[PDB]
Amino acid sequence: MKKIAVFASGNGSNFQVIAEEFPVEFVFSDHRDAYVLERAKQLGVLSYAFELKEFESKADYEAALVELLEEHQIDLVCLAGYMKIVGPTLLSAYEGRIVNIHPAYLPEFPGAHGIEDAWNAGVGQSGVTIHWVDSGVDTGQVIKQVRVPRLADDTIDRFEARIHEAEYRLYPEVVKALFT
Ligand SMILES: [Cl-]
Ligand SMILES: [Cl-]
Ligand SMILES: [Cl-]
Repeated sequence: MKKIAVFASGNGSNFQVIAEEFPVEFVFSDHRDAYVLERAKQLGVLSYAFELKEFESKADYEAALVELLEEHQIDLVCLAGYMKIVGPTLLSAYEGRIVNIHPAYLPEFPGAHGIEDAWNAGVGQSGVTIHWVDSGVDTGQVIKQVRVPRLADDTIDRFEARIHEAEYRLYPEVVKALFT
């Protein structure tokens, strides 16, 4: 059985869902004040945290990540709200072992704010994409994709909530197939 690690930069809502249905070795955050650390404390999940400011370069930053992953014998790294590009240091160690979820029907609206990009565009449907991570930005092999509709009386809050709910149901399903 694979040992799973989770990277979350913010609220860590996806981490909450994963940790409830899958045993998580530990969860990392690039923000020492992220709320995902609070959830880990409540779920009894090990949690590490260090910022980019504490390193000379991004290479040294990702070097600490690799050492941390290798120490816990991590077999799969789930990016659940990790708002940072995966550099070559981390890719060289965990190529084809890193999955990521994206609040957009790739390759439509890639980036950090795929929700706002799709909402400002006026497209009738967005989606949720779970894929592998390579050198490119959101250009990995797609594992699972679903469409998320846009309503008439939809605010940016109502629309964002529909995407996140789609993420909470899709992520455990995809991991369930990859976990074993
Ligand atoms: Cl999240
Ligand atoms: Cl997200
Ligand atoms: Cl993303």
